[PDB]
Amino acid sequence: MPELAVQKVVVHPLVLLSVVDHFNRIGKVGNQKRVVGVLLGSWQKKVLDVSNSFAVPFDEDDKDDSVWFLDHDYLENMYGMFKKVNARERIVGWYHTGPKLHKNDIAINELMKRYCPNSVLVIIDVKPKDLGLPTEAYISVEEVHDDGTPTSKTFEHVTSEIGAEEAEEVGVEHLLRDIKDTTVGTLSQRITNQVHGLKGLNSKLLDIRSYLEKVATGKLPINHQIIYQLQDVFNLLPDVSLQEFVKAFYLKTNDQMVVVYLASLIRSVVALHNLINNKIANRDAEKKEGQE
Amino acid sequence: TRPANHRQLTFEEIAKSAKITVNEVELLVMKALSVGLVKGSIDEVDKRVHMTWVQPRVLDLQQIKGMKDRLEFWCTDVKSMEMLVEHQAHDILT
Amino acid sequence: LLKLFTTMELMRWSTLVEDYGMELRKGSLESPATDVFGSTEEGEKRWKDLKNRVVEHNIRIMAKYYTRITMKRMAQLLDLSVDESEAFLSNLVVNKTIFAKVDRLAGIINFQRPKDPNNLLNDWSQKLNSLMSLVNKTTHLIAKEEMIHNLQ
Amino acid sequence: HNMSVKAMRFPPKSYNKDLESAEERREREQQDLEFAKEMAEDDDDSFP
Amino acid sequence: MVLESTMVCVDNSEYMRNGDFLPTRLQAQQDAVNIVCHSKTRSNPENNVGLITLANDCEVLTTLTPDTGRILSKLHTVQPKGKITFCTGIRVAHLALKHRQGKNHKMRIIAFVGSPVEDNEKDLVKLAKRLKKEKVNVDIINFGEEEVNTEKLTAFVNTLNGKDGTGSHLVTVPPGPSLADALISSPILAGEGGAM
Amino acid sequence: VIDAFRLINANMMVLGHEPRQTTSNLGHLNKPSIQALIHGLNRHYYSITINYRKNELEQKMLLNLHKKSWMEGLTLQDYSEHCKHNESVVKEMLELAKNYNKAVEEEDKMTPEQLAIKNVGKQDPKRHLEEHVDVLMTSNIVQCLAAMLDTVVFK
Repeated sequence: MPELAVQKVVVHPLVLLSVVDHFNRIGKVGNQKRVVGVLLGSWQKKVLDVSNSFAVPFDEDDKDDSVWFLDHDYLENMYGMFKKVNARERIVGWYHTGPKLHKNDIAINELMKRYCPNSVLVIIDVKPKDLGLPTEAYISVEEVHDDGTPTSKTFEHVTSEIGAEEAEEVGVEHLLRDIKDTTVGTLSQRITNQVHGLKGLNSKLLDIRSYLEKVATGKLPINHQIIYQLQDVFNLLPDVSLQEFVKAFYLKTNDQMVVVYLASLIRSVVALHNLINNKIANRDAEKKEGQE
Repeated sequence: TRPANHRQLTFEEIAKSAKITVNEVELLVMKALSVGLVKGSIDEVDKRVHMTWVQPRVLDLQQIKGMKDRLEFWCTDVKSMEMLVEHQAHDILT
Repeated sequence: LLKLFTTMELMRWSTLVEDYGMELRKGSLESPATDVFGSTEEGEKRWKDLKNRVVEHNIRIMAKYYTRITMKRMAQLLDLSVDESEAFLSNLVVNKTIFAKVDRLAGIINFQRPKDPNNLLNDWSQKLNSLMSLVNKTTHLIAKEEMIHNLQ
Repeated sequence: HNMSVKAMRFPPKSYNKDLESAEERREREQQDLEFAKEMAEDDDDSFP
Repeated sequence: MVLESTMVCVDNSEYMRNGDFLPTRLQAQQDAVNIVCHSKTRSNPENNVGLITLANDCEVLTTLTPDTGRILSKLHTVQPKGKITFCTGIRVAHLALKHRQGKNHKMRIIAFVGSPVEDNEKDLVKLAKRLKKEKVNVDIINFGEEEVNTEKLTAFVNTLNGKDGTGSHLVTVPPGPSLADALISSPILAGEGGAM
Repeated sequence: VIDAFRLINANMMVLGHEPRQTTSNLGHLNKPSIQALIHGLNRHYYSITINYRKNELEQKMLLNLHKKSWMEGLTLQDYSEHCKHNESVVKEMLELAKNYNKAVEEEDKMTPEQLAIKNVGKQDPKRHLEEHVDVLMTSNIVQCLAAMLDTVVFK
C-alpha cells in the first residue's frame, strides 16, 4: 500500500502444509480447482504474520466468472471457534491455491473484506516447480490513471517470504533429515546463492521476452504502461560510465586480493604448526611403543 | 536517438535544432532539469550535456520489435554465465 | 516573489530589482516592523543582505546542474564583477555551504567532488539494486495484464 | 595447506593403530551400574 | 415429507416498490417469505432454509441453516434496486445446495421473481437441462411479472417435467390487490399434494 | 520428544493377567519417566511407538526457505561498508598475532597437562586466528566473485 501498514507478509510453515493438505481434502474429482481459505494471523507494523488458516467451502463455475460461492456464514462461525481457543487471531487475509490470478479474485476480495480492511491474498502453489518461493502476496488497492479511465480495483504486489518460530523451526528441522542440507558449509552455501540467483533472473527476463514477443505478433493489445517501465530498465543498465568504472573496479579488487593473500597465508602457517605438533607427538609415541 | 555510451550532446548541436543561439540553451536545459524531463549535468566548459535519464514516451509496434531482440540478446548472456558457474563451481562446491 | 525562491531556477538581480522595487516601496512596513526595507538606518544593510540571499540561491542551483563552469559565464549568472565573484564565493566555500573547488588560472569552478572507488561502485550497486526491483514490478504487472486480455 | 594436511594424515594413523574402542571393562562396569540405578529409581519411586 | 434443502430466492428490483399488492410490494414480499419458511420447518422437524438475492451479481445473505429466525432477520434490510437476472441466481443456487450437512436432503429452490426477465428462452432451457442432470426442483412464484412478461418460464418448468407434474411447476399470483392469492398459491400447497 | 500411551486394565493385572498385558510391541527402553512408568509401563499404561509419513509434496514444500531472485548474486554489500569490515578484522589479526608468538614460546617449555587445562583467556591461541580467517576469507572471496559475475551478467 501507500500506507506503510503492509509490506512483509510472512507465512509460517504449518500454513503452507495446511493449504497443501486442504488441496487434497477437496481433492476427489473436485480437484483441478481453485480452493480458498481464510488466513488467521497477527501483525503490528509493516508485517502480516500469517499463522493459521482453515478451508471454507468454496465453489466456482468453470467457464463463467460471476458464479462463485463462499459460505461466509461458515466463516462467522469458525472464526469464533478458533478465537475461543486463541486470542489475538483476527482475519488478516485469505489464500487462493493458484496457479495464478483469476479475474474473479477481486470479487472474493470484497466478501472477505467485510471483516478486516487490508485483507491480502497469498497465492500458494500445489505444485513445487518455481525456484523462488511459492508464496506471492497481493493487496486490493485502487488508483487513477493518466489515460483517464475510471478508477479500478487492481492488485498490487508486495514482497513476501516465509519465517518461523522455535516450534516451527524444530518441526521442519525434523522433517528434512532425509534431504540433508547442512552437509554444505558457508562458502559453498553462498556460491549456491549466486548461481541460484541467476537461475531466477534468467527465467524472469525470459517471461518478459515471451510477453514482448506476445504483443508484437500474435497480437495482444498493447498496455503502454508495461512498455514504459521496460524503458527505465534499459536506461538503468550499467554502461555509460565505462572507462572510469573500469579503472576503479580493478582497484577495489586489488584490495580484495591483498586481504585474501594475508588470510590464506596465516591459515597456512597455522596448519603447518599443527603438523609440527603431530610429528612431535609421534616421536614421543614411538618412545612408548618400545619399552616393554 | 543516441542509445549508448554516446549520450553527450554539444551546445552547438542542440542550438541548431532548437533555433536559438548558445546563450539561451543553458537556461533551456535548466528548465528541463527542473521539471524533470532530463536528469544529468551540464559540462559547460567543454560545451557538453550529460543525458543520463529521459522520461519514457509511447512507442509503436515497430520499435518494440527491436526491443525484443535487444532483450533476447541480454538473456543469452545470462544463460551462458549461469552455465559458466554451473561448470566448475556448482560441480564441486555443490 | 516566493514562487521564485522555491523552484530551482536562477534569478536575475536586474529583473528582480525592476518589477519588484515598487512593491517594496508602497504599503511597506517601515515602522510597524522597523524598516523592512525603507530608510537607510538599517534599511540599507537589508538590501545588501537580500542581494546576498538571491545570489547564493543561484550558486546553490549551480551545484545541481553543473560540474564545470567558466568564471566569466558565472559572473553574468550572478550580475557581479568577474573579480568580486571570487571574493563573494569565499563567503560560502570555507564556511559550510557547498565546498566547490575553483581554479583561478583555469577560470573553472568544479562542483563535483573527487571521485574515489567507494563512490563509483556504490553507485553501480544502487543501479543494480533498483534495476533488480524494477524487473520484479514489471513481471507482476505483466502477470496482472495476462488476466484481462486472455479473459480469466 | 592442502599438501601438509595430506601428509599430516599419517601421525593420526599410527594412533588409530592404537585402540580407540578400548577400556571395555569400564563400559561394562557402567552397564552393571545402570541395572543398580534402574532399580534404585524404582525403589525411590517405591512403586511396583 | 423427507428432509430437504430449501432455497428462498427473493428479488430486488424497482418493481418491488409497487402498491398493486399489500401496502408496498417490498413489505408484502417479506411477509410471504416469512410464511413459506415457517411452513417448511413444520412439515419436517428438520429442514434447512436458505436465502439468496436475485439482483446485480446474485448474492448469498445466508447459507443453508435450520433457523427461520435468521431468514427473517436478514430479509428486513433489502432495498428495491437493480435489474434482476434469472441465470446468475439459479446457478449460484446450485453451488449453495451442494454444500450442506447430510446428502440425503432433496434439492428444492423456492424462487420469488418480480421484474421483466431479459434472458432468452434458449439459454434458460439449457440451464434446465443442467438442472435435470443435477436433480434440482425449482418453484417460481410470479409475484407480479406475468402481465409485463410473456412466460419463458413455462418452457423452463416444462423442460424439467418429462412426466412428473411436481418435478417443476410455475405458480402464478393474480396481479390485483389479491391479498388472498399470495397465501394459497404457496408452494407447499400449489403444485404438490402435501400441505403440512 | 513425543511418545504415546494407552492405559492398561489394572484390575485384570491384579487377577493374574499382569504378565498378560504384554501386547507384541517392539521396544527401545525409557527411564526418566520411570517415576510413574514403573507402574505406568508396568501397571497403568504402556509405550506405543511413533512414526512419520514424509510425503514428497510436503517435502518439496517445506524444503523452500529462500527466494533469491533478488538476494545475493543480484546484489552485494556496500563497498564502503565492506572496507570498514576488513579494517577491523585485519587489525584484530595483529592483536592476536602477538599473543600467538607468546604462546609458541610457552608450549615448547611445558607438558601437555598444563597446556590442557589452559582455559583462561582463550583469546591467545590458534582458535581465534581460524575463527577469523574463515569469516574474513569468506567474505571476501566471495566478496570477490559477486563483483565479477555482475560485470558479465548485466553487461
